[PDB]
Amino acid sequence: GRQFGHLTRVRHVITYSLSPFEQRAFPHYFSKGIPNVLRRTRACILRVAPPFVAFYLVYTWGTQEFEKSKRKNPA
Amino acid sequence: DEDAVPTLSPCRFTGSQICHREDGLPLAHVAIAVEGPGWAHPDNVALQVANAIIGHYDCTYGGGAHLSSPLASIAATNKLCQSFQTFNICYADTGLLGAHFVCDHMSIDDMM
Repeated sequence: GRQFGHLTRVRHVITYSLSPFEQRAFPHYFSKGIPNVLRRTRACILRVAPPFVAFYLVYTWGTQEFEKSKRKNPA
Repeated sequence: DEDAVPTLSPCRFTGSQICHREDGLPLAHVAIAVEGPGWAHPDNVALQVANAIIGHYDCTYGGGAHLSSPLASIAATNKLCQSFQTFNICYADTGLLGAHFVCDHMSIDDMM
């Protein structure tokens, strides 16, 4: 495996941190959260949604058509 | 005298972390602390004792394995650092109580 101290080389980077007993677990959860999920969906819809609507229409057609196919009308 | 002499405000302790990472430097310095009571407090005496028990180390210390302090002993035997020091810095109504050390990049954990 691979171990801390022996991972990679990093220079000039200050991380500031805070103790969880000093800060909120849920901070601006709906204030900031809802704006993000919208933004993330907006971000991804045109890649994710179209194949599933493509499936949707092929499912509701294939259903409609299959059972209409097991019918006659004249003769 | 008469006009706009103010007393000191009390100082909020966070407890929190600052990590400034620089692998171009050959050894790590860590300094860890909990919050002290500061100058006035009778607790300083007792803390200073407990500190004294942990003590300090330096790689130039005479005779290593046999040091009283269990930190300093293990530090010396297992070459776990180059230096440590306990401390209790006092300010009015507050202070920093802990230790600081210096070591190799693969000692920082074991020393901790």
